[PDB]
Amino acid sequence: APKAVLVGLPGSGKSTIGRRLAKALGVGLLDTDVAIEQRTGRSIADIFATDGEQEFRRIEEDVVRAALADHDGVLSLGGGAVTSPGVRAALAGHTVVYLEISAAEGVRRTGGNTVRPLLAGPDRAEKYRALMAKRAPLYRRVATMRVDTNRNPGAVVRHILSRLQVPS
Ligand SMILES: Nc1ncnc2c1ncn2[C@@H]1O[C@H](COP(=O)(O)OP(=O)(O)O)[C@@H](O)[C@H]1O
Ligand SMILES: O=C(O)C1=C[C@@H](OP(=O)(O)O)[C@@H](O)[C@H](O)C1
Repeated sequence: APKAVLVGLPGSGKSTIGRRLAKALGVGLLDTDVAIEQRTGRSIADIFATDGEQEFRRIEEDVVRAALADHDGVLSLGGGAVTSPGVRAALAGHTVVYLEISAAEGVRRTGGNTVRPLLAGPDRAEKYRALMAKRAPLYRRVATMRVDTNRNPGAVVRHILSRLQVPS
């Protein structure tokens, strides 16, 4: 099972922190979005565009569940994976690091030309707020560790490592 599962909104630092945390723990990084792409042979964007969000979530849930069983490193979940009840259920018992970000910094971090089905213009800020407001309690319910990332990646990682190692 994963040493740590990373959850957070897009732009919260999953890929950055994941790479750095993985390195620090001497383990591999798996991103569930990449495994979805690997397994389906299809882009995340095409599944959304053609098949729709709900089929995406079921695929995503299956991939999350397998990864929770087969991956021994740091696992990062796509931002909406916690909207699925069965994903939250499967996360029970795991080490789950919620990377928290404010709207304004998250907006700022997600601004370039990455294709994002649920966060395209115009009005990305509005859309970011709606995703944050809706998902905050969902991230909170699965998290075993809340990490404010609004700090330096290196710092965030030292904090995570520390908190993985010692009693509450
Ligand atoms: N702890 C942090 N503080 C400030 N900026 C960060 C931090 N972690 C990541 N970033 C920045 O946020 C952007 C997106 O980070 P990323 O790791 O791709 O988030 P996610 O993978 O959750 O979408 C990048 O520009 C990255 O440099
Ligand atoms: O917010 C979401 O629901 C999504 C976030 C993406 O993952 P990241 O959070 O890694 O960008 C990806 O799974 C898809 O576009 C849906």
